[PDB]
Amino acid sequence: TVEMVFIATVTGSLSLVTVVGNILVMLSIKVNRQLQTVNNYFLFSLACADLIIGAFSMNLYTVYIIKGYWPLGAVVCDLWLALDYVVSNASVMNLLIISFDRYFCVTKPLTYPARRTTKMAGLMIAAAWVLSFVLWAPAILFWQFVVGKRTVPDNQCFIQFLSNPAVTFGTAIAAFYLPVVIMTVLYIHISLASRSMAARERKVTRTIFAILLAFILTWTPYNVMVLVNTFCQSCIPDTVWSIGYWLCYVNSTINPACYALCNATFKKTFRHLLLCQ
Amino acid sequence: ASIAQARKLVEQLKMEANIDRIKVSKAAADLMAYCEAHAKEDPLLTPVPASENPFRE
Amino acid sequence: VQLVESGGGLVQPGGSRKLSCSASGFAFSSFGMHWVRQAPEKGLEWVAYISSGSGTIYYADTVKGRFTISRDDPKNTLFLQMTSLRSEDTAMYYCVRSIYYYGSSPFDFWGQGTTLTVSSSDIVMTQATSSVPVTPGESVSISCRSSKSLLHSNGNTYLYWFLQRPGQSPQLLIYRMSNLASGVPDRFSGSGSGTAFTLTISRLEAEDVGVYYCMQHLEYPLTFGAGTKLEL
Amino acid sequence: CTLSAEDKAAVERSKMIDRNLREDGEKAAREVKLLLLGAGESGKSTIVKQMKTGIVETHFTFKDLHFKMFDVGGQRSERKKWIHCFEGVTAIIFCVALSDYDLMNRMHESMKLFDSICNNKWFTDTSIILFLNKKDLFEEKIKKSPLTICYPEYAGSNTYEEAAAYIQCQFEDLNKRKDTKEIYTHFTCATDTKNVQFVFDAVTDVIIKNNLKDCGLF
Amino acid sequence: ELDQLRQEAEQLKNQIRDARKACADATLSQITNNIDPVGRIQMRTRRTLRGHLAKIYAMHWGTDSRLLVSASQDGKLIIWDSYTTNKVHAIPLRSSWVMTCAYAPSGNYVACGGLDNICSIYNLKTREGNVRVSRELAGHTGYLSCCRFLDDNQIVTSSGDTTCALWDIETGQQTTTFTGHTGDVMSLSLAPDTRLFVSGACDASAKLWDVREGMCRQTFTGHESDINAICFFPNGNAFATGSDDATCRLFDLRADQELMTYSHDNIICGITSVSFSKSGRLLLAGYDDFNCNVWDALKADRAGVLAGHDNRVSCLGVTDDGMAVATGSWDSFLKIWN
Ligand SMILES: Cc1c(Cl)c(OCC(=O)N2CCN(C)CC2)nc2sc(C(=O)NC3CC3)c(N)c12
Ligand SMILES: C[N+](C)(C)CC#CCOC1=NOCC1
Repeated sequence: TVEMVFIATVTGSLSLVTVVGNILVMLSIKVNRQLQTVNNYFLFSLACADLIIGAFSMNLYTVYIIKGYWPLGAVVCDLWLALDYVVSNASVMNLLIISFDRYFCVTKPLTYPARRTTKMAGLMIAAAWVLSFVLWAPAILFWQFVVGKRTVPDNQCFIQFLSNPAVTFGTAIAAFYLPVVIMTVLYIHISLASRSMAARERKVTRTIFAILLAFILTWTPYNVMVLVNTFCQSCIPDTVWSIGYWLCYVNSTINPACYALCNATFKKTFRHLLLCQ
Repeated sequence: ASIAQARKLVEQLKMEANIDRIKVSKAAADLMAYCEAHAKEDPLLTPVPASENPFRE
Repeated sequence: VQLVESGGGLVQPGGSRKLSCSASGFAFSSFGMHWVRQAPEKGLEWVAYISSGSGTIYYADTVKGRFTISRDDPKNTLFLQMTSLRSEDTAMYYCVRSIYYYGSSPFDFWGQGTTLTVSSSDIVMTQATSSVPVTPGESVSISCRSSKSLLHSNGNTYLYWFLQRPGQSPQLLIYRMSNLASGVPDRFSGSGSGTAFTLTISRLEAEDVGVYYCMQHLEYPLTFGAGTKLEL
Repeated sequence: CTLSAEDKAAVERSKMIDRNLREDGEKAAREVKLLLLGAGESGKSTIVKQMKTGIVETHFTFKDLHFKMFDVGGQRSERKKWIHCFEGVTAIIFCVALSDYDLMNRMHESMKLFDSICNNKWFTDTSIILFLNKKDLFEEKIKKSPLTICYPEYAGSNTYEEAAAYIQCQFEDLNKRKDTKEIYTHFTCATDTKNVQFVFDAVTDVIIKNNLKDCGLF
Repeated sequence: ELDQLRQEAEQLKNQIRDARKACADATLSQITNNIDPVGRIQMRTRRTLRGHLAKIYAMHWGTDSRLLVSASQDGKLIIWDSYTTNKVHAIPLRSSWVMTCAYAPSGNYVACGGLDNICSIYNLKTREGNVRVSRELAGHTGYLSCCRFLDDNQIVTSSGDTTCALWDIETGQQTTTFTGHTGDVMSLSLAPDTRLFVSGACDASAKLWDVREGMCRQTFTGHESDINAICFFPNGNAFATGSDDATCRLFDLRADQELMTYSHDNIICGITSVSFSKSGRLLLAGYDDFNCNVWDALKADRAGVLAGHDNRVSCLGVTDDGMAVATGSWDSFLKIWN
């Protein structure tokens, strides 16, 4: 059990480093007035969502793993699953609105940044979060209530509504694959618009490929292995979905670090904070 | 033009030449003398007490 | 920097009328305007407050809710709508402009104003004497005492001294105790400590005779003292 | 609280002042500031007249874009002493008279000026929209006399296309760094109305650069 | 003609430097021996005034030790309060490229000098309250580098061309043209008695002048590059100048020679602004490197650093009463240290 608790401490250290990174990036946003631009409100919202997911997912998933089954109560477990899943959807829709921001910035830079002002960013972040909540949280909490019985087992507490994938697949596709499709489309167009010097194109295209492929590699596997189970259960054993969970959480971990490293001023402010101590 | 400019240069040069001058030791003593008299009145030199320090709160 | 008001007149009790003042020759937007009304045989009392950008609005306790005051910067006019007219409402209203910053002189210019007539928890400003007899060329001192200490933590007192002439609108005299206003001769001076305050006039000219006024600015009822006449 | 009523009115005034400052900064950031420069006896007045003391600021809007144009060439002082004040300009409109090649010589003086300006530490990332003037007169003068007089290292002949390409590449190669900035060149003459169009296009390209830098998508 | 005059000028220069060497018997370092050092001095950021949005070039405390005037890269000259960090006035000037901040001793006028060789006098306490252009002083051929105030009636202006000036406020014409210099001019700080003021050369020449007569009295040399900022000792007998050579050099007006240099091997970046403190014991000097430094005027040993900015400290000033010091750098933020 010593090796397993060591792995648990490794996961905890990952949680600590990701929450530290998020808090550092948002403190950098706060202290630096230039970083408080309208284009960074979206990044601040993403950093907050990453704090939420990293702080309230790692420890509870480890204490799920410790016994294999869920040790805590059904209501608290369902609340935790609802909160984790809603913050995940909030993060992904925030990334989508960031992609829309990028598209409008590059395609039409003459009038759009003046037209957006600052109310538009707040309206976007609030709308994204509330849309994620209304789309996903109440079905999560109320699937057991509607049927009136614990469709998932009490011991291995899980997400409830996957017991019937028919109601899950369409809305999950609308929540992820459509964001996948439109984010990839917008990034392809942002490269094509930046085509209108060649080293700049190569390196901006490399960065957009890096971000898009990180998003795909660290989000798609979970939402294809939750989709393929619409006809079988023994195909994917329980231990397999751990890698999918960790893969999504690695996506959440790498979003802020990559986004901060992609800008010089972010790491400059990080060095300033380190010097200040 | 240039000749007159250089002539006024040399006129100014003898202007700063003819001045009466004090010894550098006396000058240093006078610079220190102003410091000692106003040493207590200097707020940055010694930590001013909190109550009469108006910038702290 | 003239301030002229329009409206008012004989109104049946309980009626509604619009009281508007026109501003010209000075930057209206930065300034925070005021309304103070005077009965024909009574001293003044504060009525309403407006701020730059209309962010902050305050009223007197008696006139709360019933009145509505809103400034129109592009129109360069401040207008006050008048409701629930009573015998305590009939008066002449004074248009007051004030700017608030460090070293500012709030309440420095007062408009002529207009008269409105109808059918017929506050700190107190007290004045020891009224209609005091005085001789020209002498020194006269008038006391205005506040129930609440006006010194505050900033160390600056907040009593404003105003001078009224027969048939003339009041002007600012002491924008803060021991601080003299522009356009005012050096004869006037002020001094006081704690709550006990006084205004000292070194010499008296024939023009500078009439009712004097004192107020407070720590809090917002903006109370005035009962005026003191000066008798030759 | 423990603030006076007039102190609260003053903090309200400070908030109003901050709001006005925010509005002014928002409407000023969207404006594009183009630093105009050039060599001695350059056609700066001519290029200003084509569009639409010390500094003569120019106000004009093109395609819903208010431009700032600053004919700083009429200063007659030490550049490296106040050129730090011009950090952050969207672009540096450079002016080089082509025809003054036979005319210490004007072309090499302007080349030294360009080397300094483009390699100044304040303009590490500000793109330069280079302009070359009087193409027709330069062509006539090249047909009259060869360009080799100004350039001892010239290898081509006396033809318009090759001469223009040679001088363009010589000016472009002057940059010590070429990844952070870019040099946009337009051969312009007196009867060239498309100058405002080229300025607009170069400003669009550079502002796409700036926005992509700011967004961190890089 | 020319040869004779140049050679006699060289002979005069040799004579004056030899006579200065005759006067210099013992240096200030030897004079101030066995004296208690001030020790390490640390001053925290009491206030960070964040009104501005661009580079800050100049800043000047007031006589009341209460109000701050801060120029900026944009057309703003927002006047600050110190205790309650309000914005008393916001001045929308026209020549956005400004590098001067002059605050009248009476607190009634504030002056700014743009890069367009124009010094603009702004009224503060006026009927119909808002800042208005009092006068537009013109007549220079170069950019205004620094401006001061004798009183509400006269203003001394350093200019890019090698000439200072004592202006008239009522009539725009200047009463005395101070063209007895060479190079460029950067800094000028008046004496406490408003009688003598110096000039900040671009060729290491701190020239003391006379406001009434109209010619130099004592020419100073000693740096190998341009001198940026000058500030008088509180007595008005000496001053220390900060050049681009990363050297603070303290002069005097009764020996016309150096007293001591302030140069550290670590610092290679030059001085942008220098300003003494009360009693003149400290020597506060801004630096091109993202840091400000505290010295001692009698001993070259360095006091505590004054850092915290993200860009070079372009201006520095100490309150007249000496309570505290504010720092203004090219980051919009201005820090006041006590
Ligand atoms: C959410 C969940 C469900 Cl819904 C589940 O049951 C799946 C199932 O039987 N299907 C497929 C066949 N259909 C007829 C009905 C639905 N099995 C596991 S296992 C595990 C985990 O996370 N295991 C971890 C600890 C290693 C889950 N989150 C999970
Ligand atoms: C299930 N968990 C919250 C652990 C991670 C996940 C997921 C997928 O959820 C969504 N994808 O796109 C939109 C919502």
